[PDB]
Amino acid sequence: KRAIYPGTFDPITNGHIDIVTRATQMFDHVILAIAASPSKKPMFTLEERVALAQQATAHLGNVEVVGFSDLMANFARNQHATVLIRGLRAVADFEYEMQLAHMNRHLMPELESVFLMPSKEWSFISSSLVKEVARHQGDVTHFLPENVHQALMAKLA
Amino acid sequence: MQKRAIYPGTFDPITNGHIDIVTRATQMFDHVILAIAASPSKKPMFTLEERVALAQQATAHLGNVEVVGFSDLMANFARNQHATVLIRGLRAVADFEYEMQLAHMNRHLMPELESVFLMPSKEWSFISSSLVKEVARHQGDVTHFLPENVHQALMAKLAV
Amino acid sequence: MQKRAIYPGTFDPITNGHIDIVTRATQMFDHVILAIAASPSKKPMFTLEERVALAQQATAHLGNVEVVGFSDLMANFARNQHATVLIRGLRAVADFEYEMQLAHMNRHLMPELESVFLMPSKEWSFISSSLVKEVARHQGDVTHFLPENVHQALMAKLAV
Amino acid sequence: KRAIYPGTFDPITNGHIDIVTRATQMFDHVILAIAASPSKKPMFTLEERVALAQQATAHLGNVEVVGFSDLMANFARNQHATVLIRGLRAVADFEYEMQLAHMNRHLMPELESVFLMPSKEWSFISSSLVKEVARHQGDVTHFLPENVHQALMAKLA
Amino acid sequence: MQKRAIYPGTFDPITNGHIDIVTRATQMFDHVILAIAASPSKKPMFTLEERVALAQQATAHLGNVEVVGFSDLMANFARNQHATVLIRGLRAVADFEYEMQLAHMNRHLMPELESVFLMPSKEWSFISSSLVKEVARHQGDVTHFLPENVHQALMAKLAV
Amino acid sequence: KRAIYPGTFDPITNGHIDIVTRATQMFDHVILAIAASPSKKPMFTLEERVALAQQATAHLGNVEVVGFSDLMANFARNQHATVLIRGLRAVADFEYEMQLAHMNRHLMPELESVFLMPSKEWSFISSSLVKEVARHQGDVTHFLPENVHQALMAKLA
Ligand SMILES: COC(=O)N1CCC(Oc2cccc([C@@H](CC#N)Nc3nc4n(n3)C(=O)CC(C)=N4)c2)CC1
Ligand SMILES: COC(=O)N1CCC(Oc2cccc([C@@H](CC#N)Nc3nc4n(n3)C(=O)CC(C)=N4)c2)CC1
Ligand SMILES: COC(=O)N1CCC(Oc2cccc([C@@H](CC#N)Nc3nc4n(n3)C(=O)CC(C)=N4)c2)CC1
Ligand SMILES: COC(=O)N1CCC(Oc2cccc([C@@H](CC#N)Nc3nc4n(n3)C(=O)CC(C)=N4)c2)CC1
Ligand SMILES: COC(=O)N1CCC(Oc2cccc([C@@H](CC#N)Nc3nc4n(n3)C(=O)CC(C)=N4)c2)CC1
Ligand SMILES: COC(=O)N1CCC(Oc2cccc([C@@H](CC#N)Nc3nc4n(n3)C(=O)CC(C)=N4)c2)CC1
Repeated sequence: KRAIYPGTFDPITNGHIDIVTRATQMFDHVILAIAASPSKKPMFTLEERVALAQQATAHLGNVEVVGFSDLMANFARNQHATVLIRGLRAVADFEYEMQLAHMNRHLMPELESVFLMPSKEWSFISSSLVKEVARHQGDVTHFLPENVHQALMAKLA
Repeated sequence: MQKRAIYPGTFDPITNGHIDIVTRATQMFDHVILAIAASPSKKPMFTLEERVALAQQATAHLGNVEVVGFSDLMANFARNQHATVLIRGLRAVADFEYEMQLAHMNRHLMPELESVFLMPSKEWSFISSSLVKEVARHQGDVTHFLPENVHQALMAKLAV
Repeated sequence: MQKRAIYPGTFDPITNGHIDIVTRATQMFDHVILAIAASPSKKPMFTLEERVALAQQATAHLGNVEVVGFSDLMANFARNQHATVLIRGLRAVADFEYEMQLAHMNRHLMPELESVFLMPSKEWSFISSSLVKEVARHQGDVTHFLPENVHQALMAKLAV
Repeated sequence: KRAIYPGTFDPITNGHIDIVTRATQMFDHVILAIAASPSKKPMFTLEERVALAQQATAHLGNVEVVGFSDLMANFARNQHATVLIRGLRAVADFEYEMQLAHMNRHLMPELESVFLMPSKEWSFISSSLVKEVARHQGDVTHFLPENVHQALMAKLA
Repeated sequence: MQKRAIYPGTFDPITNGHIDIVTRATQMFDHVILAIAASPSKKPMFTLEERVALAQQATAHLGNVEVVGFSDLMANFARNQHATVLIRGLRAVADFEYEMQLAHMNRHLMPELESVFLMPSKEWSFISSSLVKEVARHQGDVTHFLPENVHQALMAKLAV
Repeated sequence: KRAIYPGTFDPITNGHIDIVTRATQMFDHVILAIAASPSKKPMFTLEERVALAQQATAHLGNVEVVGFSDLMANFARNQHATVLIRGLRAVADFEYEMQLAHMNRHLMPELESVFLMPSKEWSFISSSLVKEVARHQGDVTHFLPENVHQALMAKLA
């Protein structure tokens, strides 16, 4: 059973670590898939985001970190994945996830969208919120893996 | 991994929305327990025996579904059944809010039970057993939203 | 086009929020049926006869409003009345969710009945008949939210 | 009875066709009004969006497609429209529509905002979602009128 | 400014979520009235005397909290108590919608009473007295969500 | 008791005047704090926004208008404020406010986030909505203090 956990992960947070960890306890192999997403002008390049997520998930033996520029549904089919993992946060996210899931069901009917709920600890966090706090020199050590926190400080320095 | 998943609810009666969710669950987990609550807060339209018999007949074509009644705390029953995945459907915002509140409570009760939310077909996202019962009680056509055996049982129930 | 619109509900009692919606509906459709549900799920504070009489007096200044009681499925009554437009007010998110679920059900029941959502004045967006009744029962001033005849009937009802 | 159905329609989808069709069954004349909206940098020019919507609604005899750069409420008054049609989709849209409706009621009290619900078939779709799928080469033929699907493929080619 | 704030509710029973909110309120206002509704719509699990005694013992460490029962309209009681601040907790969207509707009503009833919304710790955002009671009734562990005296009273109540 | 009311206030509206007035009836001293926010490309410079808010709140004796580029929580600590005022509007805002409040509680546990509800009169308005109406020449005199309405007309002229 293969699952894909896609997103921009700019950068990967403890919220994302929590969701991917939960996914590895349910599925034999989890592909953490990072969207190149040039249109959103990410803070970190695709190569940097992949390296950070690789280092942050190295302790999980059944996680594979990959980058993609393809249509989500085509990438999932090409990874032989039948499960798509997304974390639920707020109503805006939930409504957007429902749009993506109905669209993905039209593109790949056998790809099942599965929603996980992160720990209360990471419910309110996002990569954007952590970057905004960090841009104004606020302490974000609690919200990120060690390697990511160092890379974020270095990027803003 | 040989995963055991639980899909709990009152299923009063089981609808095509429930069939959709349980079918999706059987496609990703080895064994699915469709768990029927014995004693809901409000008296159900269908007795537990009727709910269990309707759900069994409506899921008989799914080889890895087991329909079982339960009266314990859902998490206590899931633990006893060795289920490590809890399945719930999410139709709209109202569901999202309530299901998130239940998921945090269940994680406190049974941390090893993972809550997994699936989304039903657009065809069933606006239906619930309550809405179907209300429409049928008030003389509206609900045939499209139910398995045939449930449509037959509901007509018989409303006729008396 | 000579459109017939239906504005259904329990109207227990009719409030200034309902007056606002029905007034807007009369400005866009030739004939509006303000349809009162005979037998709601919970016993209403006002009997059907009181609800109909209050609604008639409160809308008497609107020439193209007809107040009528109904006990059938709302869509069955709309079809029988030759109404092709169903009017509902949308106050907040809770309304939006429930009304969308009802609209999909009604489209299945009567595809030729179009659901049209109107938004009340900011003055009435936070009120409901239930909230007005709860405030008045607990000795709060609700005069501003009701037509004069309803204010009189509610005071008489609570006095006994 | 004249109704106006405004929006950016960049490009017009089957969701928009469904709403305008429902509007023509209720009102004698429907103006489908396209906002020039240069600030949002549309994919299609105003002239292209008007031509696409004209072709896609040609089978509906009581639809008139026009472009506008004016304040919505002023344009509606100048079209002798007393009804404003909007389709409801998600909570974010509904909350935004409520803000526009209260603002429009202050600018033109006699302009009644009317909300329609699209078919379940088009509930999750938007022009942005269709463009995003198409930008990554996903099949969007189901979601658009034929002429629009050809114009979108051509624009991205 | 010597502000008097009111924190009203049914508190059936008082939870750690309520303790969190009242503690935050005591940190910003000179005096806080934790106001307990005498006669809720549905019969409470705990009598008013039990709710008041539990709330008093659970807030005894807060020097500027006064626990009082009330049966009037909340705004009428707040006016009589010279409270100018009304405290309510906001956990999620469902709360936000209902609390906004209540706040507009209270502003109409008592314009000089300002509604102030506080947000509880992440630890209690998914809990309510109703959810705690439902979990405990169905044999689930709720010790973490309650003050010790409430945990003791709830176990005694469910045992009989 | 000192409270801080932060935001971008680009420009300050009657919705903001209503919230700050309510705040001054509850707290001895209210700091209305304007975020420099260059990343959002505000219509008005920080100096213009501060001058407008100063003039619009001059009739309230216990309001101090200041600009800031710092992390919110650090600015509040440095102002000796223990209360943070935010107005509630829509679900999107409420969900975003909950994220900020949990983040601020991690950065400054003693800073209590307090939410006020504006008058029904200003519930649907925002600085963005007023600017959008004004950009298309719609009458926004009802929604802004006199000095702000003049400055907005002048800026767009
Ligand atoms: C259920 O999950 C998803 O459906 N996702 C896809 C969107 C998003 O990840 C991105 C973000 C930016 C760009 C991309 C690009 C690849 C690059 N570069 N592919 C892509 N495929 C899509 N896209 N975009 C959509 O916008 C909508 C859709 C149904 N399919 C993905 C989250 C994951
Ligand atoms: C995530 O799902 C859920 O959390 N479930 C449980 C609630 C509900 O199924 C019911 C309905 C009625 C009664 C019951 C009874 C058994 C009987 N008879 N057990 C039960 N277990 C609970 N209960 N009640 C709650 O009230 C809350 C909670 C967290 N756990 C279950 C849906 C499934
Ligand atoms: C879009 O509006 C609605 O859908 N309406 C119908 C529900 C409600 O008005 C009531 C209330 C109580 C009872 C009734 C009774 C008549 C009596 N007595 N008919 C009725 N028709 C229904 N009903 N119930 C439902 O429960 C659901 C549904 C889709 N159609 C109507 C609001 C209007
Ligand atoms: C109820 O509908 C609406 O109220 N609408 C207006 C907004 C939107 O269509 C646009 C989009 C971009 C720009 C425009 C421009 C024209 C161009 N170019 N006119 C315009 N008039 C407005 N605008 N913007 C607002 O932002 C708010 C408001 C109350 N009135 C319209 C949807 C329709
Ligand atoms: C903003 O808070 C609130 O608005 N409150 C009031 C409601 C509720 O506390 C109750 C619960 C049950 C009964 C009561 C009784 C007293 C007894 N017994 N008074 C009361 N006052 C009200 N009531 N009911 C309403 O139904 C609506 C309203 C605006 N004001 C209060 C929460 C606090
Ligand atoms: C509860 O309120 C808030 O928490 N606020 C902060 C965000 C927002 O005001 C801004 C807007 C733009 C930029 C800024 C800059 C200063 C400049 N320039 N400081 C800042 N501090 C933050 N920021 N951003 C975040 O994005 C998130 C966060 C928890 N703290 C503030 C509203 C107030």
